[PDB]
Amino acid sequence: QVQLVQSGAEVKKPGSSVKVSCKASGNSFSNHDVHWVRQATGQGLEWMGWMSHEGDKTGLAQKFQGRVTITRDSGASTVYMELRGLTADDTAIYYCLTGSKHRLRDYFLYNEYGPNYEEWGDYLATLDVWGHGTAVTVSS
Amino acid sequence: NPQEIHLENVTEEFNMWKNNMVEQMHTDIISLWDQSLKPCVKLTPLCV
Ligand SMILES: *[C@@H]1O[C@H](CO)[C@@H](O[C@@H]2O[C@H](CO)[C@@H](O[C@@H]3O[C@H](CO[C@H]4O[C@H](CO[C@H]5O[C@H](CO)[C@@H](O)[C@H](O)[C@@H]5O)[C@@H](O)[C@H](O[C@H]5O[C@H](CO)[C@@H](O)[C@H](O)[C@@H]5O)[C@@H]4O)[C@@H](O)[C@H](O[C@H]4O[C@H](CO)[C@@H](O)[C@H](O)[C@@H]4O[C@H]4O[C@H](CO)[C@@H](O)[C@H](O)[C@@H]4O)[C@@H]3O)[C@H](O)[C@H]2NC(C)=O)[C@H](O)[C@H]1NC(C)=O
Ligand SMILES: *[C@@H]1O[C@H](CO)[C@@H](O[C@@H]2O[C@H](CO)[C@@H](O[C@@H]3O[C@H](CO)[C@@H](O)[C@H](O)[C@@H]3O)[C@H](O)[C@H]2NC(C)=O)[C@H](O)[C@H]1NC(C)=O
Repeated sequence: QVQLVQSGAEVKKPGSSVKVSCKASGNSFSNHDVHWVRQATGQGLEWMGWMSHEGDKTGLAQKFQGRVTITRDSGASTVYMELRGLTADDTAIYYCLTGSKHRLRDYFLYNEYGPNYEEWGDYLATLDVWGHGTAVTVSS
Repeated sequence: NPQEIHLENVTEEFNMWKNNMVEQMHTDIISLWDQSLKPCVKLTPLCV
């Protein structure tokens, strides 16, 4: 079991950004997908975003576009996320979890005289074990 | 011995820009260039 670490809970003023961090022991982020999740008590899980274990892809649930970024420490021992514009209805439990994916060629053309034309994509397979999480709330 | 002789008592017409020896050189040289070009590797992988 890889140890996971996440930033302490924080209260923030409305209309403004917050930032969080996470870590994986053994620098195992190189072998797992970075993910962020959000939840409110009495409510279902919401995916927030991810980074590939290769680190060559990132993304967000569309609700977060233009409000969220993901960065990492060199050698990927830790990861970070920044959230922007938060308001009192953004109070939620935030999570950092490791993950797995399947990478399969989605299209190809063989080339006799060159690299094959190829298209590829990622399909999430499973969530790996969850981080302890962070709580973030917003108030005056 | 690429001998030449001056001809006694002779003159002759010449026409630069009309002689086709030059034209032969134009296509002979090109053909030679291609002759050595043909047995070689294509670089079309590099259009990536
Ligand atoms: C010729 O081309 C084909 C493609 O056309 C090649 O196959 C493709 O190979 C790549 C790997 O090179 C695969 O990507 C990897 O997929 C696995 C998941 O796939 C496994 O599970 C399948 C599902 O099994 C269940 O369900 C079926 C019914 O559907 C049941 O029969 C089973 O019993 C199970 O219940 C299983 O079907 C798969 O087998 C297929 O593929 C193999 C070749 O891999 C063939 O021999 C088989 O005949 C069959 O077609 C397969 O067993 C993911 O787990 C992988 O994710 C890892 O890698 C990512 C980076 O690429 C990384 O981002 C992820 O985090 C993850 O990393 C983990 O694994 C690494 C080792 O792989 C570790 O280093 C790392 O630490 C970490 O642990 C990955 O996505 C393609 O899926 C596969 N194509 C298809 C459509 O399946 C074929 O290999 C080529 N031949 C040759 C000789 O090269
Ligand atoms: C040209 O090749 C591309 C792949 O390189 C083909 O893309 C495929 O296009 C279809 C249509 O957009 C995608 O199908 C999707 O399937 C789901 C479920 O059936 C449906 O919900 C969507 O509406 C859609 O039809 C398909 O996923 C996509 N493939 C990939 C790799 O993205 C396209 O079909 C090719 N054209 C020719 C003429 O073959």
